[PDB]
Amino acid sequence: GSEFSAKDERAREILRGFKLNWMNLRDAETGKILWQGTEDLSVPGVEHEARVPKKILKCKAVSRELNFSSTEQMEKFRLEQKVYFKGQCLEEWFFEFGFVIPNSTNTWQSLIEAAMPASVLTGNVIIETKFFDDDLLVSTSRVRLFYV
Ligand SMILES: COC(=O)[C@@H](N)CSC/C=C(\C)CC/C=C(\C)CC/C=C(\C)CCC=C(C)C
Repeated sequence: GSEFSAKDERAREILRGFKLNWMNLRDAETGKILWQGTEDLSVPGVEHEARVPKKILKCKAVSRELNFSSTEQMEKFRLEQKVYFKGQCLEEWFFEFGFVIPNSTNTWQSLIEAAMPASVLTGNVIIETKFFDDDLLVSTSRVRLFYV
């Protein structure tokens, strides 16, 4: 039993004012779109799914582009992602956007390098994402991946 702090309140404000507008993945060797979403995969407390083309597992590198809106100002917007296959953490990724202007829309591109078959991976891979503003944890969200 504790206070609902100033940090608890601001983390809640950032979450209620944040939306992921769209996202896509491009083959980094061709610049061509492999997968697009408009579903907000950022939303915590819902068990999200993504159905990506199995040919993605072939790519040496993919670029990921996010477009997001934030009513609240953020000093250092950043993501930590862990990739799980049946509970084993296979990858740990860090991406930094930086300062977010209040009531702004923003585009963010990152590069992911391909560090087992689609038959086995499909439905057994979870990406867990932690959304921070510096050291304030705003949300934790999870996406189960399928290769189709
Ligand atoms: C085994 O699968 C692989 O990852 C290999 N193909 C190597 S790499 C390719 C990239 C992929 C498939 C991972 C893309 C990531 C996804 C679908 C998760 C997107 C989630 C977010 C960007 C988090 C959204 C949350 C916010 C903004 C708070």
